[PDB]
Amino acid sequence: DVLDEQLAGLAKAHPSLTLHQDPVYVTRADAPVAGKVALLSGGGSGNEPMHCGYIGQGMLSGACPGEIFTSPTPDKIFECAMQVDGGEGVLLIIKNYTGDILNFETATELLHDSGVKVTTVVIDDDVAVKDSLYTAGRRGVANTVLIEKLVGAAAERGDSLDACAELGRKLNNQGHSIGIALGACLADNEMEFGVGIHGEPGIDRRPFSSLDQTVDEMFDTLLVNGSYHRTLRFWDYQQGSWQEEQQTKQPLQSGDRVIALVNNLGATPLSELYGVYNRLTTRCQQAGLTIERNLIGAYCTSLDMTGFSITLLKVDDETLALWDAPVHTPALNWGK
Amino acid sequence: DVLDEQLAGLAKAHPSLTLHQDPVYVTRADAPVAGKVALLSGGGSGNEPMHCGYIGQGMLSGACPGEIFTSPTPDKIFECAMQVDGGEGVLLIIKNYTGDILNFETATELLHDSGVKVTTVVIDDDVAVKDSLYTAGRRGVANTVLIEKLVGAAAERGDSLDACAELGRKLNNQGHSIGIALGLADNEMEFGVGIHGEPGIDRRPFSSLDQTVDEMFDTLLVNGSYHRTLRFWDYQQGSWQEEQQTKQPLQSGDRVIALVNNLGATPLSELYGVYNRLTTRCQQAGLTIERNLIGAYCTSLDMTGFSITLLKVDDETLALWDAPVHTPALNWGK
Repeated sequence: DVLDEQLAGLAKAHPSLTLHQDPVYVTRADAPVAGKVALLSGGGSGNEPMHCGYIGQGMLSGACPGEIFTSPTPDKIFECAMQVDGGEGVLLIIKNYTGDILNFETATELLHDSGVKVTTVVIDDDVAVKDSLYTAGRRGVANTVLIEKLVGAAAERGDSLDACAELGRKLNNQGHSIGIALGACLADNEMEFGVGIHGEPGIDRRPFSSLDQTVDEMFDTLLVNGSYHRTLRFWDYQQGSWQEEQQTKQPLQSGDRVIALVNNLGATPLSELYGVYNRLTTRCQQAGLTIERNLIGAYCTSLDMTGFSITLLKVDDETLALWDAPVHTPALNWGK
Repeated sequence: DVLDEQLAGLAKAHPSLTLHQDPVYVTRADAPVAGKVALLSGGGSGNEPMHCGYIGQGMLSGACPGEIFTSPTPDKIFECAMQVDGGEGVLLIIKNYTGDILNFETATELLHDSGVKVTTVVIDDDVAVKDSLYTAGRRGVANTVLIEKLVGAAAERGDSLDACAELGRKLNNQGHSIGIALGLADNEMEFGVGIHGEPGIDRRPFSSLDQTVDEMFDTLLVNGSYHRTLRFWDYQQGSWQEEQQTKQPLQSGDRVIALVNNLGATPLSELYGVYNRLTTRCQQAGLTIERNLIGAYCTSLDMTGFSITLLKVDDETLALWDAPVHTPALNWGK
């Protein structure tokens, strides 16, 4: 009942979104938007504003909330995708959770069989742990926000479904996150190091010394666990089947230009995030990493968890242009 | 050196801001902005993004933070005002705490004597408690954000200092806030809490979110009417002037802006729940919500709780609301 109230609250607060019922999902009020690739994502509730706060021009066409930390069911994704298709196809952005993979796969196959041009982007940016509670491989966390915006800008520009997907998968290979918690959504002055956004265990528990030192070791870990080989699955709409792809991520390195997301996991004071950004900037400078753009705030939460995550995404000039492009969502608003 | 690191983080993240040192204050990087009334505010650290996240075009020209929950010293205010004045004068916005009142007063008077056209707007929107720990009269809370935007838009349009101050004062007489905290024992809430952790009306039980909103909404109505004396700087006379003023409660036919504000550690999903119930009570009482803001706009560090603010508006102030704003915490328009 409280999930419904929250969803009705979102709809009343934002007349530019439409709350659908039977089954439940959220789209832009003007969807289907003709002439442009539609972008869709979704996942459990409890990560707000992800994803419902990112519905609007220059970002998501729609999103399908599940129950708390629980993948939406495939009827929500299918119907939402049908709702948002504007004749150019629908790109599904999927965080690497087993329930999310399972459910978005089911929908995608069926959408293709229903005549909708579709393909998929998997997000696996969390560098901490391989094969956590609900994940085969690495977890999909805050970098999803950054990809949704960048791919959103590409779609809004009028790039083909293939160009959008390719951009998303490439950005996926160059984004790197890690989170810490000081309290659950742990002993005294002890942090869960490398925590995930649905309450999952991290690398371990360790002492929390200071914000600066916590940041140093988060930063170091981005570098140390940066290298990553794995197989991902994507929908080939030409062949009309799942295709296994082997991709390797390279660590960030001196010379790289980055977007930095310093993200509140739920209950960290905002002053402290600037303290985190301050230390992050110093460590990037010393490594030869140039932070070109940043976001600081509550973008990918875990209910009321006390902690924060850091995300660094390699970018170029073309990507910065996509960053700087307009976006109009509840949670991210700039440009004309 | 946490506070210093934090402010350094802010200057690094926002090249559109200048962090000044000796004394410490923040301004727009293009301050002084000639041709417009400058807006300045300040207060203790710990209410972020209030105030430094409100520095930019269409809102504040600068801000003066203090220590944790502690008024900025008058040197910061004096120096910030001087830095931001663009020849059209400086409007100081002040939340009603005794240390804020004194230090702002000290700076306002000295500024006038140093040749700066200056006046003041005092914020006392918290309906909960008269004479809290650090306040004579009513506490100044999240309506500050709404006034700072609306007055910010008026300044940016080119309204005079007098017109800007008069608008600020009128809005302060039409805006109504209350907050609650859950962190207190099991399922208990501090009702009518402040943003520095001052006591509320009492401790009471927390039954449900909807029930909490209902009682917050009722209190906005019940404590709506308020008469008190406020002091402002008359720059024509060169003196403090007292004015007896009265707020009317919210009533049927009123149109309002709503701010559902995170006091620090409330999940965003829950604020939409609050907003849902708030609209229901508003519509039931014949109040129209025209615009809304939901999120973390006036915090109290990592407090578990939230506040509701309702500000009566008309067509003219809606136009000021819709006007561009470009700050770290509020960004829209061309």
